[PDB]
Amino acid sequence: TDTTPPTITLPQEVIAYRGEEFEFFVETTDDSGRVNRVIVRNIEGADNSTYLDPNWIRYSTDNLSVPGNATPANPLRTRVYGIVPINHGVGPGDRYTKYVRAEDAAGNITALVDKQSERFVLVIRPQTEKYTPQVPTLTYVQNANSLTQTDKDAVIAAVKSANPNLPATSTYSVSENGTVTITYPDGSTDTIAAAQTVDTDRVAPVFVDEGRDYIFYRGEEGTAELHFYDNSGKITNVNFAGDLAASSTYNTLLGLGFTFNTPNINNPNNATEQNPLVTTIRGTIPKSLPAGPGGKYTFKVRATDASGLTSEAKIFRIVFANQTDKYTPNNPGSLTGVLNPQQLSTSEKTAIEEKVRAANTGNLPNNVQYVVNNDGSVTVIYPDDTPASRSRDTITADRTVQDLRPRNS
Ligand SMILES: CC(=O)N[C@@H]1[C@@H](O[C@@H]2O[C@H](CO)[C@H](O)[C@H](O[C@]3(C(=O)O)C[C@H](O)[C@@H](NC(C)=O)[C@H]([C@H](O)[C@H](O)CO)O3)[C@H]2O)[C@@H](O)[C@@H](CO)O[C@@H]1O
Ligand SMILES: CC(=O)N[C@@H]1[C@@H](O[C@@H]2O[C@H](CO)[C@H](O)[C@H](O[C@]3(C(=O)O)C[C@H](O)[C@@H](NC(C)=O)[C@H]([C@H](O)[C@H](O)CO)O3)[C@H]2O)[C@@H](O)[C@@H](CO)O[C@@H]1O
Ligand SMILES: [Ca+2]
Ligand SMILES: [Ca+2]
Ligand SMILES: [Ca+2]
Ligand SMILES: [Ca+2]
Repeated sequence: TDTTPPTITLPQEVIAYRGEEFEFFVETTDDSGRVNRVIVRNIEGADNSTYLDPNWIRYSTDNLSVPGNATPANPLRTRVYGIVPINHGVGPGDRYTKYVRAEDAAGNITALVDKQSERFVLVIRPQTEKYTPQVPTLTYVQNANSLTQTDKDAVIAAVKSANPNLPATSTYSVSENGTVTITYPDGSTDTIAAAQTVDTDRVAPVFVDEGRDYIFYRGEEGTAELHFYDNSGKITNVNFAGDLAASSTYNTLLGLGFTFNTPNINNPNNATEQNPLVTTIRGTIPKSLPAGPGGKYTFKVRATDASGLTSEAKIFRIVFANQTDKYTPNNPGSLTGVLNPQQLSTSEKTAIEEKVRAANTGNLPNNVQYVVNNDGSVTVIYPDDTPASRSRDTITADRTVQDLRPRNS
């Protein structure tokens, strides 16, 4: 008959964190295939004892005392689980050696032998041994020895952002110099040193487009996109009117009807090199301003970061261009026969103008003017043309006129 007790397989050590749920499994088999009892108990007590302390160590075994419940293929599974109290000690003696016994249906029970038979040690550790926080992105501040509440909130946010797997019940404290204390729910802590959380902001924002000339064609609306970034990733102000000369130029452009829009100025993380802050300048230089050496506005812009560092005044320009600088007429698809190449008739001029018109729809402005000259060359006058800033193209008479005079006999 069966004289062999069941075989019990279980972890020798189970680390359980203070405050948290723990669970592990004990596996029991027997050659009979049936196990009738699995017991977790204190060493103390008579052979029949099932007294077990602490009260929060719990166990359960589904399928007890069922034929076929304890085979090698399908071992009997006993769950050992509980919640460690939040105020349990985590000292070296905060451990429990408890004994697991099993009995088959023939009554064979595993022997209970102090420090030798089947047992586990449940070891209670602080939550900080489970969690290792990651360093945040550096927060750049005006004074790393005296953080503002805004600085501290930013460090906490950057620590929480880099630590999505820490307990949600974890609290964060930032000291005057940026040292971060993370307090887990059991009162254990981690520290992130100030060197890994904050540094002094010593670099003013950068105007990426310093020195750039933005071309605006007279009489056509244009835009200029200006880009800024800071080492902190944040700009708080862009200032085109930092002194009298700058202000004058700025207000002159406003006077022409331009707009300046920097929509992300109040957003966080609005100004990195990869994703810079963008100021868009939109407007039209009217034709009443001529192009030429003086046909320009030289601006000065400054940008300030959240620590109060303001860049030097940095130059960019708007430079005016005539429309002829961006348009090139297409020649007519055929020449027009002329009886007298030195003096076209009205009908010949009309025919040329029509061919030049047809060749240029979709290319030149719809409000260009064509003047067919007496020799059949065509003056193209763009709508920004003025006496002070002529804006024109010429199509030569070899591209428009074909002499029809016969050849001698
Ligand atoms: C009460 C007594 O003297 N009993 C002895 C008995 O001693 C127990 O033997 C166990 C091993 O079989 C352990 O060595 C027990 O020590 C520990 C443990 O379980 O590891 C030490 C831990 O530090 C302690 N944990 C805490 C938080 O204090 C636990 C705990 O007090 C108990 O597990 C109760 O939950 O105990 C040791 O106490 C053994 O020596 C037998 C031999 O026959 O004689 C008496 O029964
Ligand atoms: C208008 C004025 O006299 N402002 C002076 C200021 O002198 C200005 O300083 C600017 C640099 O910050 C430019 O050098 C200004 O010159 C230009 C320019 O912007 O490039 C010359 C251009 O030809 C002119 N454009 C047109 C279409 O006439 C512009 C334009 O007049 C201005 O930008 C409008 O404000 O100006 C230069 O004039 C400087 O001298 C300060 C010192 O306190 O005093 C006034 O603000
Ligand atoms: Ca057996
Ligand atoms: Ca830790
Ligand atoms: Ca900065
Ligand atoms: Ca042209």
